[PDB]
Amino acid sequence: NLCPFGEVFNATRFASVYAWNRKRISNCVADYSVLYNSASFSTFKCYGVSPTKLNDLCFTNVYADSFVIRGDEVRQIAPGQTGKIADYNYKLPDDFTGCVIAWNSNNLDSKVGGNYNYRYRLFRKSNLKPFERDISTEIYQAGSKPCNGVEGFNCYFPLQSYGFQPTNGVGYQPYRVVVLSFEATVCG
Amino acid sequence: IVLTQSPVTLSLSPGERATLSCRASQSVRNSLLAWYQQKPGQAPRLLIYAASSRATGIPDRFSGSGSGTDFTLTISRLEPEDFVVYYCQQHGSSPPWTFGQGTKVEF
Amino acid sequence: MQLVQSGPEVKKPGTSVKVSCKASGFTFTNSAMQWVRQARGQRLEWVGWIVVASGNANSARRFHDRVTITSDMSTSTAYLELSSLRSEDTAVYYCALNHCSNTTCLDGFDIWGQGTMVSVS
Repeated sequence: NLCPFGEVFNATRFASVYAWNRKRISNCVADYSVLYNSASFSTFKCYGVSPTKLNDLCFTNVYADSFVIRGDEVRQIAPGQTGKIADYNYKLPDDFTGCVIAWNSNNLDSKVGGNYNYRYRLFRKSNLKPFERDISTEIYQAGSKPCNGVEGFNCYFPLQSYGFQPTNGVGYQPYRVVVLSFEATVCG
Repeated sequence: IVLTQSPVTLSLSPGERATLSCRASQSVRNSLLAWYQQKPGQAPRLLIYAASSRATGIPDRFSGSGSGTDFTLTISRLEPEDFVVYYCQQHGSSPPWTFGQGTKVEF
Repeated sequence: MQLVQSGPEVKKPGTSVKVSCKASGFTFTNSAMQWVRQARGQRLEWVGWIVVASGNANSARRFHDRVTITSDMSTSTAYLELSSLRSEDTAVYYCALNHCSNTTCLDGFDIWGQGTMVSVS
């Protein structure tokens, strides 16, 4: 039986990067040839194992963390990387065993008039620990006086929605990013 | 929300004790009534933040006291360069972080 | 720790202004700039404020429909353009910033600009 990469990569809808969707993949054969030879994934490189060499090596648990980010911070999805998404939204550990697939999705996610469904965490007290999923939308306090969850000065809602437009440039287009992580029932 | 300040000129001698007060017409939320001074025609600068705290880099002789609506700016030692228009703030509310009329510290 | 502002612009009552305010010595964190318009011989006023990291501008009620107060984190700047530039707009425009001490931010607009003599001629 085949591993269900078709329900991840060819899915109808993704999730935003603060609530990044994680699905555990196990007890199946993972055919990676349809991923590498698809010729549609623009950004693809692999850490800890060569991508043409991981086809005949077997892991135990595979997590396919998937989200939608702007095309500039695809470089932020990397081990040992500092930035905005890599600190407040989705941090990869330094010992990251697995790899990242990012392809352009202007033709689906960037609708006419602006797409504001996708938000990213912008204000946070501390940087994220690796593989942390933060769902809380409490009104962030940046100053001394707490302001009890109402909007105002030094009271910022931490999720700023992306402005995704077909008019936007290549760096501002939405890129559906799928991140694979590896650790013995996921063979090739 | 509008902020009214108190006496429009402090016409009294140098080198003594003066009190400056901002009587708000609606209650200032979270006590955010920072105090600025602005010598006429040049850039203002901050003295009191969060309606009581002394600012970083600013020396002594100023004091913000009280919270809510009753409010005091306490200047201790009027040097000749403290004869300046002094301003409230209400950057606490939402919109119209309304200032004051100012006053004139006058000899 | 300095906000270098642009120079004066002598304008006309049909035009629009474009006032910039660059932040020197540091980069924009979640710093919440405000903008203060001073007609000479009058009190300071309030134009609007930008949360610089978010770009959520919010202008005052008399300025509700004809000033857009934009910011750019890439250049570490924050702009302002006021529409229709009436005869009661000859003033000095001050960009006031709240200092953020990383771990947190302050509650006071301490570092200011230097002014912009927006002249309506």
